[PDB]
Amino acid sequence: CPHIRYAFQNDKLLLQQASVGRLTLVNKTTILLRPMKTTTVDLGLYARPPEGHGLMLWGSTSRPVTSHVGIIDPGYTGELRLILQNQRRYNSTLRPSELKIHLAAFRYATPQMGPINPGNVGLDVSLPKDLALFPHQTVSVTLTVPPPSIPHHRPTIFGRSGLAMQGILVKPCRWRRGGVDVSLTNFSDQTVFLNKYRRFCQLVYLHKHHLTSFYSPHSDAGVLGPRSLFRWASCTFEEVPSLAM
Ligand SMILES: O=c1ccn([C@H]2C[C@H](O)[C@@H](COP(=O)(O)O)O2)c(=O)[nH]1
Repeated sequence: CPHIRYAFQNDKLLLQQASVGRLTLVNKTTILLRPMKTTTVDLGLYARPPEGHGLMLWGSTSRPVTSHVGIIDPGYTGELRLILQNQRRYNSTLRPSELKIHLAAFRYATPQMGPINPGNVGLDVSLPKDLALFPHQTVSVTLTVPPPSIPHHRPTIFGRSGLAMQGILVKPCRWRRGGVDVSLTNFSDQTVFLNKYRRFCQLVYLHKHHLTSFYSPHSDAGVLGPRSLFRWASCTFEEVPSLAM
């Protein structure tokens, strides 16, 4: 893996380290999460993945907060943001050091082809039926028609940022042979009506090397869960201050 070029400037976050292909930031200040609303963290972070790679952005905390897992497209030169949701019906705070923010790369592949719909990592997946997502509840839907097989890669499902901003998170998961149950959780106070054919998540083909059952400083259960640990590419971070905007 060639360098991940990056820039970082934000006095409210600490760069903890950039090690074995993962950069980790921590919050220096208290972050307040209102209930029933999105909290976004403007990271002051910019990054460009080497050829053949995308970037994965995720948050980790033991507090009752759920973060969107962000798929970062290779041509994206804007600022990175972390999108957070409050699990509780009261204010939740992340005191300094309670939030870790991780960025790391991965190889991905793209099929040439609803239900599965310019350089983006993920292909949009459409809703097979209308769903009403009531406030503070989860709704699940099954995708059974298998996506194209790509040698040495594994299909996986992630959310998109647009729905995350409206309080709707997708739990990322592997799309195995036999089908996948996709769970959408509404962290808002508003019932959201998603209609048939609406894009609701994205299919991403990770190189098989990026899923492992082994725990180490090279993998993390925070992305797709504890069965399918995410093992990022072993790239080097290279600071390029000019990238900051
Ligand atoms: O958590 C995220 C997810 C995405 N992005 C940026 C990088 C992506 O290329 C772009 C669009 O993301 P989606 O709408 O496809 O999620 O926004 C973020 O800053 N944070």
